[PDB]
Amino acid sequence: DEITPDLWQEACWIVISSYFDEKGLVRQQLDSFDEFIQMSVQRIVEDAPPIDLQAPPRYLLKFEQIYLSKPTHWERDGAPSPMMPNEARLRNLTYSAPLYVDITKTVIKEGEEQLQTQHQKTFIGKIPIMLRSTYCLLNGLTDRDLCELNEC
Amino acid sequence: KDILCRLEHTTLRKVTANTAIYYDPNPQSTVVAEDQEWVNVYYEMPDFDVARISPWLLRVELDRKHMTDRKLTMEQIAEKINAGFGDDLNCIFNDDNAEKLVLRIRIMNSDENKMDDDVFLRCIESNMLTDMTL
Amino acid sequence: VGIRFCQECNNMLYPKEDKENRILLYACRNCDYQQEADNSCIYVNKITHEVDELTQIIADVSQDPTLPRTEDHPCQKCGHKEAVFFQSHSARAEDAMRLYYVCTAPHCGHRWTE
Amino acid sequence: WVSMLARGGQGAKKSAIGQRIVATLPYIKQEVPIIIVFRALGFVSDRDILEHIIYDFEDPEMMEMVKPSLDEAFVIQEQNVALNFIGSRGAKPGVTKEKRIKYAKEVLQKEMLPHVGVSDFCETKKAYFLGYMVHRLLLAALGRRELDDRDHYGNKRLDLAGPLLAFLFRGMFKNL
Amino acid sequence: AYISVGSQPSPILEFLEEWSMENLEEISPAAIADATKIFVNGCWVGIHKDPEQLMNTLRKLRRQMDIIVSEVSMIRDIREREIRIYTDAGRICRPLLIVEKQKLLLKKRHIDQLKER
Amino acid sequence: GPSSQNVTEYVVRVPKNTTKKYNIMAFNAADKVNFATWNQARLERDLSNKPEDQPWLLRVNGKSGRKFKGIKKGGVTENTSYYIFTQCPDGAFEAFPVHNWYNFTPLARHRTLTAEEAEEEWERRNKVLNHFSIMQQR
Amino acid sequence: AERGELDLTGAKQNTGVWLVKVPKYLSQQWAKASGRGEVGKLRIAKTQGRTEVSFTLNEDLANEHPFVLQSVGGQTLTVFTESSSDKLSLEGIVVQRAECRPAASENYMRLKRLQIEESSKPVRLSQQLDKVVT
Ligand SMILES: [Zn+2]
Ligand SMILES: [Zn+2]
Repeated sequence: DEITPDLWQEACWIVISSYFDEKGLVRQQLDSFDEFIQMSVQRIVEDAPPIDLQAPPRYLLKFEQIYLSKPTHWERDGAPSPMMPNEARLRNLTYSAPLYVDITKTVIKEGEEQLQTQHQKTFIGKIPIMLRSTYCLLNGLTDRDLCELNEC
Repeated sequence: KDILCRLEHTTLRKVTANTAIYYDPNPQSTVVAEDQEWVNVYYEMPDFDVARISPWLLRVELDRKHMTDRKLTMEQIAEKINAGFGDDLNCIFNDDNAEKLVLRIRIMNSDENKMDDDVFLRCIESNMLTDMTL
Repeated sequence: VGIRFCQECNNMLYPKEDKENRILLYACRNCDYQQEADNSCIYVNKITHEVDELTQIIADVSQDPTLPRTEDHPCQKCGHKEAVFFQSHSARAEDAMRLYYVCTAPHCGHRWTE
Repeated sequence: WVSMLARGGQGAKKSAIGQRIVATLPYIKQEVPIIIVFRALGFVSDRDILEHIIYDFEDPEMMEMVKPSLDEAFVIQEQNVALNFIGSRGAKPGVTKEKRIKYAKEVLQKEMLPHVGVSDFCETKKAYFLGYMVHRLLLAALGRRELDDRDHYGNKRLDLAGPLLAFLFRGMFKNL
Repeated sequence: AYISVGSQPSPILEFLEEWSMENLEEISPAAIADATKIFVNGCWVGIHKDPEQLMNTLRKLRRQMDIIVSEVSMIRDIREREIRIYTDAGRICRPLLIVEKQKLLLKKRHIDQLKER
Repeated sequence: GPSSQNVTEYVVRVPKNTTKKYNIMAFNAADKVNFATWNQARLERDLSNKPEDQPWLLRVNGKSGRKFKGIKKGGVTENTSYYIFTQCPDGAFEAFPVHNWYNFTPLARHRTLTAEEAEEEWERRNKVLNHFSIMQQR
Repeated sequence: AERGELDLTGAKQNTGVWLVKVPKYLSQQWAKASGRGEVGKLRIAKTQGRTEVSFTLNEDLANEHPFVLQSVGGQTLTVFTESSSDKLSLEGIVVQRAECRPAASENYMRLKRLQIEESSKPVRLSQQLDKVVT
């Protein structure tokens, strides 16, 4: 109907409560990082001009799509394993996610024949991951789950 | 207050309402009737300019309030302009009774008798407004 | 005071006199075009430049929610009671505290100074 | 940068004309008169250039403000001449005129006002925006518009992790 | 306070074209005087002859989250005859309660619904 | 009379393909163009670059008449369309999409200072006197 | 008579044409029909002191478009065609400018929301992998 002044003080702090229940307090950090991973990284790869080689055969390389996996750590024996943030802190690791890109390689041999091969999910490096961001392991974990991971 | 005025710098720009340049080919019917009322009096028996006169005219309107504040007189301004430029320019001003204070300026007759004749008058206008000291 | 461009190459026309006719003319530099001058005034310099601020005011300012509105100054044209007032806030005036009123009635952008 | 020269300089010609507007384009050592930049864009006639700077010719005060700038670039009356003039000050000296004109077009095409456009058909768009910059400068000089405040946070942006990281990633991916 | 993350101005530009906004490449320079310049992310896109209706429409769309996202700034400088639209990242913003006719659009029903968040 | 309450209705036709493409030619209002004087008109592609990706060049009445240079519009009407309605005896309006938009600006025909010569005038940066006399020498 | 010469017969006939901007859906529907022979009817109603122009979409095509006129004094628009035979011709001179606007106020935005969604369909964004690529 309408909020009377006798109830405004409660009403306004119900509004403020819902804002923080949703946004939190580091939303600017997490939202900015999520946009960079979700959009900027893909845009930067898409905007890159295709690599043209000519020196005769002509080779073209195009980076199609970006993939990001969970923050992973590799043991000295080569076995991958998910990297918990607490393990990174204790073992002085960098909390990073492997970055993969789809690359299409088309070669023109001047014989009027075109051969196209795609190298799906080519490893191109590791991106440090902001904690509790959409691409962090802690994302979408209930408070009980976080405690099981020795995370506050 | 007399000492105050004698010290505070006063250039033409301070007491000048506006400056306009007209071609003014015929001095008699100079621009409009307002100048016609008093311009003729100077031209009924004119001196030092009957020989010739520059075509271009520089008309200066002087604010009454600013002139009164500094107690400046039109004759003094004409003498000051005459002193600064000597005979290079001819200055004609109306009487103080008229509600509008005007001061027509032209260039020497001898030159009329190389840059330009309108641009140069523009240079004098800026030169008089700022550099010239009243 | 006015500004003209030659009809030939649409460049700035500058004043010039002809000795033979002793009549003001406007001549284009890069064009050689000439035109008869009708204003007779090369230029006017306004030191005081007491430009009527009412001309500079835009009637759309009545739609500004942050401007104050007064019902004590009815519009002189349409008689609408509500009007919006504000100060010039224009540089080179050297002094500005007077209020400029604009009628709030739509389609009546009347502006005045008390 | 589009700048209006100060009136401090004293001269019969300088004082009479007034203050002239110059443009500091990127990759150019020295200030370029504004009207030359408009000529290099493809607008030669004074009416055309003023139509992009002054949107109301009925206003005489603003018209007199650009007159000193028109006289400064009166020598240059062709687009190619204007392009050569800008190229003469280019990042690297031009061995021949053809290289100078090509270099000047390159700077204007992409290095000047890139956000307006970076294509070869964006000259009209850049002329309007560059005229808006000159128009904005005239309003400030005429006192009709207040000078902008650097401390205003409307005129500020905060670079967070994303834009920060994206800036790094563009360089690294180019290296890759 | 919230810092805008940024979004593409394409949906806003397309809507402006669909709306009665004259493109900058099609108009004559004489028409710019009366009309209001439309800036999107600092790029002068065109001019509009009915700024008041356009701003109301833009505000309505952003409030309904139809074409304009929440973090998009629509500024009308009435004196300067300019409408500036901003969509880029780094803009600091804060949530404010909307008031229409000296009345908060926030009513008791919203508070009751929030109480059972 | 009938004009006070006249009502007119016409059909709209959209032919699939037309042998001739439709373009838009625009001139500045201040240019004061006059089609009556257009006894002859020649439209050819410019040669400055040295085809479809280059500006146009319009010449009217040969050298004697005004010369205009056309430039393709940078903006792309991806979310907009332009059509032309032409009156026909059948009375059914016909709409033809515009292939491109071109803006034509007049070109001056007078002795223009050469780039090499403009360098000489550059020494007179601001010491230039009697701007009128500059073109007299040329 | 030359290849570069432009035909001016249309201009000499004082041919008048109208320039109208239309939305994408109206053009898309016309494109969808592929030019069957009819896409709608334009209705013009003139009163004692006002004129009303509107367009009606074909009922078959769908399975009102009021027209707002604009002043032409701001520009001189003429239409020229480039025939496939390399014979440029001037169709005529634009005599009126109009704009087409939709009738729906709010429900139209739903179509735009889908259109924006369609425009953003090919906008690729990074994907998350459950397992590290091996
Ligand atoms: Zn000329
Ligand atoms: Zn009123």
